[PDB]
Amino acid sequence: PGFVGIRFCQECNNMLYPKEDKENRILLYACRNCDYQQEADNSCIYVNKITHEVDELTQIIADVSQDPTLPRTEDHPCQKCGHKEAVFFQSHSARAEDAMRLYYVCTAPHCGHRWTE
Amino acid sequence: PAAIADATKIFVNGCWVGIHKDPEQLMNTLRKLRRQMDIIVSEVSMIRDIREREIRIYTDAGRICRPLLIVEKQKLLLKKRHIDQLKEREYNNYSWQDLVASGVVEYIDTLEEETVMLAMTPDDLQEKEVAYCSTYTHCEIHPSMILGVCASIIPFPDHNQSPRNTYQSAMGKQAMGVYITNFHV
Amino acid sequence: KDRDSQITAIEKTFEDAQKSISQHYSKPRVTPVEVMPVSQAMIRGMMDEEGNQFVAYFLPVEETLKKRKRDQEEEMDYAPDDVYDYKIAREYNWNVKNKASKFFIFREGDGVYYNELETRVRLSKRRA
Amino acid sequence: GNDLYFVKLPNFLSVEPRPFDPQYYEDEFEEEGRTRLKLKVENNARIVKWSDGSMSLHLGNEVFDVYKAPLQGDHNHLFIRQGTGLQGQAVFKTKLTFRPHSTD
Amino acid sequence: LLLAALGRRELDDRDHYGNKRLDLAGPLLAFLFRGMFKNLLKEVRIYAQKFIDRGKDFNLEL
Amino acid sequence: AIGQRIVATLPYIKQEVPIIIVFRALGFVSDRDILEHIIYDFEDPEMMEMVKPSLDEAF
Amino acid sequence: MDDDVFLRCIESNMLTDMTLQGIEQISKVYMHLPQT
Amino acid sequence: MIIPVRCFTCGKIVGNKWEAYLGLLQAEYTEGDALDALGLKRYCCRRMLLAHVDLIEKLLNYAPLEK
Amino acid sequence: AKQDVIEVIEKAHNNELEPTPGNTLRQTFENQVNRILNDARDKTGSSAQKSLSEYNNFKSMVVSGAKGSKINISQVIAVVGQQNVEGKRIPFGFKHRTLPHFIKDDYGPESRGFVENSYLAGLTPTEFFFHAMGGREGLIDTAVKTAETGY
Ligand SMILES: [Zn+2]
Ligand SMILES: [Zn+2]
Ligand SMILES: [Zn+2]
Repeated sequence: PGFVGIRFCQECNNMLYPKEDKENRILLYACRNCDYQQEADNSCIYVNKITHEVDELTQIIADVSQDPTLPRTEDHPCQKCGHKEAVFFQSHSARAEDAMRLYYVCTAPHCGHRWTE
Repeated sequence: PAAIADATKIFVNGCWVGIHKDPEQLMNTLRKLRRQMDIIVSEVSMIRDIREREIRIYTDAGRICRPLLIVEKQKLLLKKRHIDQLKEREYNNYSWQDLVASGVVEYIDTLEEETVMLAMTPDDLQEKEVAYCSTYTHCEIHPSMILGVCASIIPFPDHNQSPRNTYQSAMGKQAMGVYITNFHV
Repeated sequence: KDRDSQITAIEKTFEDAQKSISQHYSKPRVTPVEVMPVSQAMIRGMMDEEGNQFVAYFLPVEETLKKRKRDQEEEMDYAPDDVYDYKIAREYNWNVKNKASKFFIFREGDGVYYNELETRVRLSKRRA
Repeated sequence: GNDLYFVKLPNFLSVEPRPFDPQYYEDEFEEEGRTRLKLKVENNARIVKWSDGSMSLHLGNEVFDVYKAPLQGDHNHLFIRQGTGLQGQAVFKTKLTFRPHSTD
Repeated sequence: LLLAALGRRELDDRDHYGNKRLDLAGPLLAFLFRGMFKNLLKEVRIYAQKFIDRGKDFNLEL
Repeated sequence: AIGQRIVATLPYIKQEVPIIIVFRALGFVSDRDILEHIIYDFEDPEMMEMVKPSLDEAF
Repeated sequence: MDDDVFLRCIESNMLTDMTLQGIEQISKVYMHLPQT
Repeated sequence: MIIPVRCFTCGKIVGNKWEAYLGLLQAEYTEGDALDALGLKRYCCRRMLLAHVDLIEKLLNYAPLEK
Repeated sequence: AKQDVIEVIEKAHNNELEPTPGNTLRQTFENQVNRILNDARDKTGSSAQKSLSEYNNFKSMVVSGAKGSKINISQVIAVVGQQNVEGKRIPFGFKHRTLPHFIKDDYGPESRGFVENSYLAGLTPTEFFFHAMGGREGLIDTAVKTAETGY
């Protein structure tokens, strides 16, 4: 499914709101400030992930490998670069109950690969 | 604004003043500057939050901080020559400020302690059968300095129940003695 | 104030530094051992790159690629900003172009004589 | 002969880069004026080596104990650049590194 | 605020001393001095106004 | 009403004020400009949908 | 109101007030054997 | 402020030992050997000499009330 | 006990730990760790208690009921044990740390406030601070309950 992003008008740079064209029976995205209209390409207007199945690997950034206060391990080598050392840490993010899961990051500079066991 | 995504914000005394592209070597430069008593004075706090890309610098008053021994790769910067010059403190006028100016000691505030990895003693910097950290950045001068004036009079306070140490810290203040030398006047 | 006192006071140090010394200033308990009597242009070096302007840093007695550091100018608009390099030949060696990095005073044991040769302008070079 | 004789004196102790000669000296300077004349009268030098290892400055009746700090941040190649050869005939003496800080 | 509401940042701790400041003798006396100097300048304004309204000079010392 | 609205309790004002109103009062009228100032990563729809109620409340 | 807004509103309502099973005001229930 | 006359515990005279104790200490005695030289064998009298703080020497840094 | 807690930590880190009914995974991990450490404290206290002679004066005062308890003997001889703030282990007052001396995300016993020393052995600096935190909790309780109870 995936989320749906906001899209803005091409004239007033205000957000385009959803609207339906009965004549063609087709979804349109129209600005309620100017008189711009656009043919939608997703057909989906709203998405709620109640389960919150978020891949926290996307929230991690490689720069965290520079943190002296994070633990490092030599037991989980990097699959992308083969570096031995890697920092690991827990989710520590709200809305995540099973947050004892460990996320690893490669400490090699300019690799910054992140993964999970 | 499109640049702010990957860039690191820089706050100075709470004001977002700009952004930067390599926060790591910026922090290295600023720490070198503060340890050399260059434009950055010793009491300036410089916190790099890494997960959120802020770098917060503080120069304002009221920030409680404490001195700590900086740590190299896994070694103290306080070599034996500093202790030697400190032993003859009364002849060669080698003082605490020379220790701070040498880049051997650093004042760390409460907010910069969050980004610091402390060694309780230099024994923690020894390579162990299983290394706990191996990437320390500072060391305690002595852990007993966590106590104040009245708790620093308790002998063996780590063998008492803590309420007892609190009650003594309160009762050292009602103890009789000589409150001041010039009490006759 | 006056010059007839300045002439004698400036000569006074030139004379007193040559007397007998046997005592400290704060606690006269330390005995002296020896004495070290006293334009210029110093090329600074970056500690990471580690620059070898001389053969000392290269751990060499003399130049294995030269015999005279003919410090010549980089151009006409750069007298203090010359180009110091240890190359007696027109060879493409390490071209260390000493940029203008504009007290750091220098002296030497000039046969136990009274002089000075303070530096003019701290230049620093890189690998060009 | 070739030993490091580098010293870094502060502003109120700036000694003359040339020997004191009566044809190069003149009267121009005068609590306010007391620190002013001391720039060109007390500021030739004899760096005494003691037995404890430390040095001291001797430019008259007052002694300034100095400390030969050895710095690995300014490793500049100090050299007598006299205008004679091509462009400042730098003579190879001693690389400046250790800076001695004089003070009252 | 959105990072906190999305769970991407932790709520800030009121008790963290990194979030606190110790108002010492200097900054406290400065608060007093600002208030008191403002009151003094006010009193000077009234005193000088009641004189220049008469179209004549006044002594700031008084 | 529908979603979570962001407000701003400014000083010397005894009523909550939508953040979008404050941004427009500072000279940023286009919604794109306001979210450029608020959301720095446009690849993140979560932030976007959570700010959307405030825009919908100030049109 | 338009249809899509009405769907969003009833979505936000159904997800909160639509009682599929159980008794209102009872958040959680734990079943156990009392040892005492 | 001044060396007590007697030991609080036994009542041995320690008042005449403070000056001798200091003279022994500047003679490069250890505090224990100094206390042994003065004949303080019970740890109460050793407590008296070893824990004494001569504050009177600091009170004599102030000029008296009358000249 | 510390190896047992390390094993539970390793299980949780590898997602080899499943929650028990009525608790979240964090709470189940905390329950397991606290059970291990309470078992350690009780076993060590029993060891100290059995070591006592009939001439021991702590045992004399505890036996007569005049003063003290077996837990006091255990804390003086064996181990002081877990320090709790608001009924939980020492909180992460720093960012994912209890003190700057620990690594981030360290749920081990010493990191979170288990005093593995006795009062005769003496507490380490971190044990000293955590014990001061736990004792501050008791002082606050004693000083705050009085007004409500008197009312
Ligand atoms: Zn539009
Ligand atoms: Zn990698
Ligand atoms: Zn006695």
